[PDB]
Amino acid sequence: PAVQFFKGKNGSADQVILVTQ
Amino acid sequence: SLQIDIPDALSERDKVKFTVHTKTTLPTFQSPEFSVTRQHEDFVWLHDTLIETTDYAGLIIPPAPTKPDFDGPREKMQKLGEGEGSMTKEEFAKMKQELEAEYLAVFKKTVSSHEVFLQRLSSHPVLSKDRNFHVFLEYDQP
Repeated sequence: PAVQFFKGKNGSADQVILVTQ
Repeated sequence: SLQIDIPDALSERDKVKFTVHTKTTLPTFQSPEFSVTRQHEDFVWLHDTLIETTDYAGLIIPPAPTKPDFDGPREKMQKLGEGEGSMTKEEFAKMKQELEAEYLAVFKKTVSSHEVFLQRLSSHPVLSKDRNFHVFLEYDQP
């Protein structure tokens, strides 16, 4: 239930990853 | 030359952690490039701190970032864990994807709010030099 955000490398689209909690 | 961005953040139950990453040509900083990890709670502290700084009266302080709300998405993902055996496998995947896109939407908005606030500060001629702001940027003793 922990979610990780990565800003997209331009112009790369943004992402979210589940984490382990 | 101060440039600030938030490359990544984590939403984890209790809090949200922002990686605040800085590139500067300013001498006063010990290093040209660095990253530190800040909670939402911290930005508010900075804003609160700036707002009450006496020299900075008659300056407009950029509005603080709004608190992140992951509650809707969080509840669903908590349930989803709930349904792993029971649920048809396909449904689970579609449900996982949708929840994630939902979390993602919130992140984008919230990252921007926090990032913009910092960027707005760096842009400012006076405010850019504030000591409290500098520590927030660079104090990376964990």
